[PDB]
Amino acid sequence: SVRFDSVGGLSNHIAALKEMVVFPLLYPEVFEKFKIQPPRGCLFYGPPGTGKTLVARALANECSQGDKRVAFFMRKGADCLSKWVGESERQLRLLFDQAYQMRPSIIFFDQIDGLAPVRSSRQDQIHSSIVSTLLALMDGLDSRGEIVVIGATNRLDSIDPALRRPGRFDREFLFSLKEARKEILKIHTRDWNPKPLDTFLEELAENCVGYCGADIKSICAEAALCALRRRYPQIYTTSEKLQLDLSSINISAKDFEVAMQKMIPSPGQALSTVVKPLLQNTVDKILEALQRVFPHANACYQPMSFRPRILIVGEPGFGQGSHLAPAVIHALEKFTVYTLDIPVLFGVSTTSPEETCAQVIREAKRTAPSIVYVPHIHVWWEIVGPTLKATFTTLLQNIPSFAPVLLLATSDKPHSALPEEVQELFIRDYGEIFNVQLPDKEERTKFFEDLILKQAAKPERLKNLLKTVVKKSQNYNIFQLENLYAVISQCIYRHRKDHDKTSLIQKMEQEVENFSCS
Amino acid sequence: SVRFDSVGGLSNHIAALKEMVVFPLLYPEVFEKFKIQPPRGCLFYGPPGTGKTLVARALANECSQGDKRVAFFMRKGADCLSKWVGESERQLRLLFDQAYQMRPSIIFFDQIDGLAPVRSSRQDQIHSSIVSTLLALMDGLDSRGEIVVIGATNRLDSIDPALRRPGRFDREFLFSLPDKEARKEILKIHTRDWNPKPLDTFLEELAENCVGYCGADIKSICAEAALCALRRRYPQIYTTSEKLQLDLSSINISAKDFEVAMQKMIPASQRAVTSPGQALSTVVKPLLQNTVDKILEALQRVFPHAEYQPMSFRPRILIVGEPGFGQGSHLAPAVIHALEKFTVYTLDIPVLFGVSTTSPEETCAQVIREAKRTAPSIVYVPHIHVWWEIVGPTLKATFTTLLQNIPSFAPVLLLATSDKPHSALPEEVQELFIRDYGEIFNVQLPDKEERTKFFEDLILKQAAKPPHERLKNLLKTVVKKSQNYNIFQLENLYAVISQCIYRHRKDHDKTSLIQKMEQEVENFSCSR
Ligand SMILES: Nc1ncnc2c1ncn2[C@@H]1O[C@H](COP(=O)(O)OP(=O)(O)OP(=O)(O)O)[C@@H](O)[C@H]1O
Ligand SMILES: Nc1ncnc2c1ncn2[C@@H]1O[C@H](COP(=O)(O)OP(=O)(O)OP(=O)(O)O)[C@@H](O)[C@H]1O
Repeated sequence: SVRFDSVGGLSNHIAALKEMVVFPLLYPEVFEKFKIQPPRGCLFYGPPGTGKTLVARALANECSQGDKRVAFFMRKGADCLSKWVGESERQLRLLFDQAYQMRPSIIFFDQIDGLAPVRSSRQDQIHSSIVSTLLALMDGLDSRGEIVVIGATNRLDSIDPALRRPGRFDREFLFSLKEARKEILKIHTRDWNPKPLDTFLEELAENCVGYCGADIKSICAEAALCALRRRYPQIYTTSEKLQLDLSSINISAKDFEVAMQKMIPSPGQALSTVVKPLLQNTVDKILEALQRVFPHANACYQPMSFRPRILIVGEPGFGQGSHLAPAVIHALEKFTVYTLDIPVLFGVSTTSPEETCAQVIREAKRTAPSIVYVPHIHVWWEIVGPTLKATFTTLLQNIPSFAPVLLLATSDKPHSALPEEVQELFIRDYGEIFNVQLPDKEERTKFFEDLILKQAAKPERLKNLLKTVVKKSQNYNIFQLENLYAVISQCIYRHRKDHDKTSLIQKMEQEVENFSCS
Repeated sequence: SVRFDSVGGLSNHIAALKEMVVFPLLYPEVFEKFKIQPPRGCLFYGPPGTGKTLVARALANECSQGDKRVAFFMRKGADCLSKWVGESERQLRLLFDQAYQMRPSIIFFDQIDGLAPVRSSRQDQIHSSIVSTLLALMDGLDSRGEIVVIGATNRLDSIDPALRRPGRFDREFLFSLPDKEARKEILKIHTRDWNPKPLDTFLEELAENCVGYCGADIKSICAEAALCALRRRYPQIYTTSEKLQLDLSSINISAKDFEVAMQKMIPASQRAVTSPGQALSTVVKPLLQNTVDKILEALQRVFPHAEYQPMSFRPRILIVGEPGFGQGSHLAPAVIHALEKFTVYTLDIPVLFGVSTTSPEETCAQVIREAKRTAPSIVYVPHIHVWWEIVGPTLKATFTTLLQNIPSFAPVLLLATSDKPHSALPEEVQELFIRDYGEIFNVQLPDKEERTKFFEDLILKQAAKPPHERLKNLLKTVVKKSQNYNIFQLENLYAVISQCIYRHRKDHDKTSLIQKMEQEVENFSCSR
């Protein structure tokens, strides 16, 4: 039922899997020209929840539909278990021949852990002969095509070590657990009478942090199930269905949100729904400046730079590391990010801090371009020992000059107050230091539109009130603004069940005048 | 016998279970359009003695004598094992087929771990064969409709994960320890058929005390008290070989019997651990209940999540009082105990250093991650004036940087107490607590009425029982002369007066010790 249309996000995995597995089986005479000798053993491995067997079934559909030029047999290495001496043994030679009498073919082996476990002194002589003669079945009945052994498992070490030898089972395909999620939401709701809004589904996928595929459909089914709970609360404690129209179970804005809150669900995090219209301008500005310094976000017509470096400096309480920098990291996605802070350096024992400080830089060198994050450099410099500072400096210096790896750091004290070793590390004469500024008047004006007023009247003079709140908030930092918002929004809850107005507005207007934060 | 009546306190897993057993048999239409396909395997788990077998017995009786007809089939741990090589796996299939031929039926398995262990290569192969042949015919349950198999176990871990899969066992029910309202129902249930029915106010007065008990513990004390009353009424029976004569009507159960019965018993869950929470003793309650109330209402004002959705923003608070004001030894345990149902993780010197082989930063890491996992949660840090001047700078930096990562609106409270005032407190800590948040409380000395009530029980009520105005004068002068004392000194004076009262237990006339009482009352001197 799936022909590469119920798969979301896997734009690059498909190209690799088809080119090195199916195409050599789809076009075997081509590789006779150069003698590539493609491997005869392939695997699907990764964390659970990646949907490994469905890909094999899709390959079966692709190969079977047509002229039957390449085939596929579906097999499981966990239901192929026979409690007899050698009866499950014939399954592979017949299968490696049944798929060979009608070759080419791809044979899937789900959970080979049971059919071919680790033969040992505790395992049955049955399974001992099974595994021995079984590896004899595969390494002997291969090496000329056109059978490519594809298997799946949850753990890589759950395989008999004699299987993974030269000239035997070799290849491994990494399946991992957000760009896939838009495609997933598009696909899995292909036939829905209450078709949700595209922004509705995008918010759904945004709020489904940590889910991998199956639970993505599970939440949708659960949302429908609780929709018929909420629209029809009388389903409990009622007689047989007498009059129920099964069309008012339509999913609206609040249905999935009440559905999401009924189960438990990196230094990059976008702003909240309340914070976005306050710092979005500054995030865009810093992104633009970074574009200017860092062009990656002999021969010409190729981007090049000289040691990408940048420092965020702002007065404490300006949210330069509390809200800005993780947001910038989130905005500059599709690049590897690697932090270096105290709980990641001292948070693991059985290792010297020097032992991990080299691994991050080495592996970020491997995957250039990469991002290294060092928050609160003004305090991180005074916690490490004398050797760590020197090791950090030498590791940073050993980078190539034209390597497009960016150093991102944030600070609280002004640049002129830092230790001198930091000072002769940034080039303020260049574009390497960015300043954070207080929000302007429009942002503060638009920060209070929702509560004043789009929900208070939900079942004048307050406008003067409104401007007074702004008339005092010219020079308050982010934390004071947000705490003020929370304290005002509390009173709105305080009189939910008071239809009579002019008494709640009195208490709001007297609390705002009473709010002293000098 | 029992029909869903004696089972009280849950009231929620019964509704979802008749929907499993009865509703599909009566309403085969709601499951038609939506393709509901209700699940067929339930997995009872939880700490022992909280149910999960009483429910099975109630269900068995309900289906035996409810809507005819449903059959009950049950095993005891591991009975499929036989001596021969073929009957070990054949009896299972035989009884399973016998159950299928008797549709409809219900299958009950208890002690799953005794028949379905965790498969591995470090154990015998016969168990591997039996678990495989068990999960074989279980997977083919869709074809053999109207067959439901349920399981009762105690250890979640000791089950092979291969069975805990959609297709075999996709549903689990957790049976945890009961709460106050549920305990009241349990006490009402187990004393139901008592001829002098006790009054309800006594029942929840008692149920306030029971904090760690379960079903079995609650049941047992109702027999312990009866035997204690039996002993109290007729203490001539034990040292006797021959039978005697009893009237059977002089026996009556009083509150003292319950008190002494609870004295010797120990809660089942606390036979290997002591929780970091205590409630005020009876002698102290009329001296700090008001302040516990005021702290509770203030924290409710700042942290309203304990009253569509209340909003909170990094709730914090710090109780500050003089050294002798009992802020770290009485008030904080009271606050932690009055806010039940909240998982609280503590953090003090016997926690960071009280454990070996683990550097303090590691322990802080597990603590903070597990406090974020189950929110709302409480972090306990007592004596912050001392916890801070002993730890290394690295630990301070880790502690400060690891709580800045929290979601702003999460209902996570920081709880701490101090002995020095806020101003003298280290400045680099004072940024965590800001006055406009209302995070600062000052414990004050109790007023005149509180002392008057505190000493009112000793005099003049205890000094009146055989084995008046002068006592009023003595109370007056004592209440006057203790107007500048802290909690420790007050309870010390209480103790010395009580001891002097004890020392004249056998004096048959008063007025011989009133002069004593007054004389050591003057002999008291503390001066802080
Ligand atoms: N990434 C995914 N995309 C789509 N469907 C998925 C995904 N992951 C899981 N599913 C669905 O949930 C089911 C559970 O996956 P599956 O059991 O095959 O994975 P697993 O956790 O490795 O378990 P096991 O190997 O024991 O079967 C799949 O059969 C499929 O229906
Ligand atoms: N909610 C309850 N109401 C009344 N009695 C209860 C309750 N929970 C437990 N009990 C008492 O506990 C007794 C036995 O408990 P039960 O066998 O149900 O526990 P279990 O956790 O399944 O046992 P175990 O783990 O030891 O196998 C019951 O006979 C009953 O007296």
